[PDB]
Amino acid sequence: QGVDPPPPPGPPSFTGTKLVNDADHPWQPLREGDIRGPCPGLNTLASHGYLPRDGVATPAQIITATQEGFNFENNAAIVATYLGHLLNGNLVTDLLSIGGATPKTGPPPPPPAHAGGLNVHGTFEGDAGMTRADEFFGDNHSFNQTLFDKFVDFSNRYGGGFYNLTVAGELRYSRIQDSIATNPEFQFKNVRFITAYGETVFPINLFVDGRVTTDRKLSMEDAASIFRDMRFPDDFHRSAVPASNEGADQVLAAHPWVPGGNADNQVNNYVEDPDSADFTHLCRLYEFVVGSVQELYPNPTGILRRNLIKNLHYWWTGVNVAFGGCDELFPYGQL
Ligand SMILES: *[C@@H]1O[C@H](CO)[C@@H](O[C@@H]2O[C@H](CO)[C@@H](O[C@@H]3O[C@H](CO[C@H]4O[C@H](CO[C@H]5O[C@H](CO)[C@@H](O)[C@H](O)[C@@H]5O)[C@@H](O)[C@H](O[C@H]5O[C@H](CO)[C@@H](O)[C@H](O)[C@@H]5O)[C@@H]4O)[C@@H](O)[C@H](O[C@H]4O[C@H](CO)[C@@H](O)[C@H](O)[C@@H]4O)[C@@H]3O)[C@H](O)[C@H]2NC(C)=O)[C@H](O)[C@H]1NC(C)=O
Ligand SMILES: *[C@@H]1O[C@H](CO)[C@@H](O[C@@H]2O[C@H](CO)[C@@H](O[C@@H]3O[C@H](CO[C@H]4O[C@H](CO)[C@@H](O)[C@H](O)[C@@H]4O)[C@@H](O)[C@H](O[C@H]4O[C@H](CO)[C@@H](O)[C@H](O)[C@@H]4O)[C@@H]3O)[C@H](O)[C@H]2NC(C)=O)[C@H](O)[C@H]1NC(C)=O
Ligand code: HEM
Ligand SMILES: CCCCCCCCCCCC(=O)O
Ligand SMILES: [Mg+2]
Repeated sequence: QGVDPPPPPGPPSFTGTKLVNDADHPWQPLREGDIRGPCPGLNTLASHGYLPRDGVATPAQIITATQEGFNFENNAAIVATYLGHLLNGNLVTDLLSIGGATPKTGPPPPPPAHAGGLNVHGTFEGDAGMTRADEFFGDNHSFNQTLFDKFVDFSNRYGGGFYNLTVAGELRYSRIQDSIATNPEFQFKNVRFITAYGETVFPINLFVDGRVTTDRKLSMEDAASIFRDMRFPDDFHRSAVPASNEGADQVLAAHPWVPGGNADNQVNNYVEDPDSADFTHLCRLYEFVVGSVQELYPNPTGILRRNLIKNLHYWWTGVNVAFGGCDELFPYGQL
């Protein structure tokens, strides 16, 4: 009949480094029905049992898992999780797939809402990823060895054989160029424009062992373990502090870029979108997403309406802090 969704967890009581690849959280292979998707962080958490091993979880579980497993900062966890949930989760059962569609999220929502999981392309998941191919090429969720080979190449060329912030700057730009040249449906706007810079530093801030204090750099062995195998490095210790997108500004600065996309179903035809969110116009992202939610849920009532209102408020609490203040929207009024 429905769940009453609780407010998000706050930061963990203990925020220092610790062993996260421990005896209680062993890597285990996929079973039938287990879901994995485009996020190596969530994938690894599920394969080590920080999340349900089937890859279906509540927002609350996802937040706590990203904190426990990686020391993902609380507000960043809230912004990412409720974004994912609002667009791609089942608001009634309070369950989100970290990958594709599954009966495990429960009775489907009214169309055009889908609860189809983080795999759904075009509003959250998008193009020019590091180890995943653009949806246009037919698979936006699987690890892609050719792309990981480029990751290794760029690490060799710019990072001494390791992934560091210099490499991030170069790889991000190059991957944008690849999509311009090869993908006629390439989009790099709104949510994707913002998340694409954060994701390039997460390997440095979160996949590098927390006992490394200076010269933070990720080995290709550790990268492959997480990105491909969904496995923590042996004896992996999380970041010694809550962290998220530190250094993403410098990635952009290395190759200034403007939100937009290839126009008119043609390659090498990138047109700027002046209405898109960008890093000095973050609240546009809030407004865009609320708009998208209204398209998914044009006239909700009952538990669905209630759970939408709550989840929108939950998300806003994170957005308000992370974006430095946005006016809360109330598309369905109040409870
Ligand atoms: C990601 O990982 C990558 C890979 O590890 C990493 O890249 C390293 O980046 C650092 C910088 O961040 C590199 O170090 C810098 O190198 C600068 C350039 O070095 C060249 O030029 C030096 C200066 O040249 C002057 O003097 C010569 C005459 O000697 C003259 O011709 C020039 O015109 C100019 O006037 C030169 O000394 C240097 O040569 C020495 O070193 C090389 C080896 O690199 C050696 O072969 C030579 O025999 C000689 O010993 C070289 O040709 C350098 O300028 C810069 O120095 C700054 O810091 C010093 C203090 O240490 C200051 O005194 C100085 O004023 C500068 O401000 C610095 O050392 C490093 O070499 C990279 N490593 C690799 C593997 O490429 C990224 O940093 C990582 N990214 C992140 C964010 O972590
Ligand atoms: C893993 O990920 C990679 C990268 O996303 C995928 O490989 C790409 O596959 C696409 C589709 O097959 C390739 O697209 C085609 O590229 C041509 C240009 O290629 C050259 O130039 C690029 C850089 O500019 C190099 O990376 C590449 O090595 C080549 O030297 C274009 O000419 C093609 O355009 C035609 O098709 C499009 C789409 O219909 C039309 O819009 C055009 O008008 C035109 O008719 C085309 O876009 C792409 O080159 C591949 N890249 C690489 C690096 O291989 C893998 O498929 C993916 N999968 C796995 C499992 O590996
Ligand atoms: C907190 C909730 C999280 C959500 C909802 C989430 C969601 C996503 C999604 C949808 C993508 C694909 C983006 C795209 O294709 O445009 C992605 C990619 C990524 N996520 Fe997560 N993520 C979360 C937490 C984390 C954490 C904690 C980490 C690291 C510890 C992480 C690291 C990454 C990285 C590195 C990528 C990029 C993979 C690539 O480009 O190859 N995420 N995430
Ligand atoms: C100052 C930058 C604020 C960053 C807002 C990012 C919005 C959602 C983040 C999702 C990150 C991820 O892919 O895990
Ligand atoms: Mg993608």
